[PDB]
Amino acid sequence: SQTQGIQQLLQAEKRAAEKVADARKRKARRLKQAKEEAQMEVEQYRREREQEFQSKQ
Amino acid sequence: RGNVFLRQAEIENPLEDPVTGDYVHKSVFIIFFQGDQLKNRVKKICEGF
Repeated sequence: SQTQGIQQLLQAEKRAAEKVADARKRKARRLKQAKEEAQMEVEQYRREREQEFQSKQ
Repeated sequence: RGNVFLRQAEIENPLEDPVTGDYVHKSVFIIFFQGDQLKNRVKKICEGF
């Protein structure tokens, strides 16, 4: 009964910890995504520099 | 606002009290909260009494 209530609170803290893990994973995924759009964006830029160099040459 | 589970315990065949020496049995009925403000306020009141 009392230990059961303590266990409900412990389960609550456990799902809170799971959500915290999900959130640190969200941050990891978000920085990985940001790195990836940065890579795509700068790749587009290098393509622009390259074709401009050929045109001017 | 007592809200948490009642922990009950009892000691018979006591020992004389540390600061007066009264040979008095002991019994405890606790409800202890997990908030910090309560942990300090109740600590103050309980150590006071």
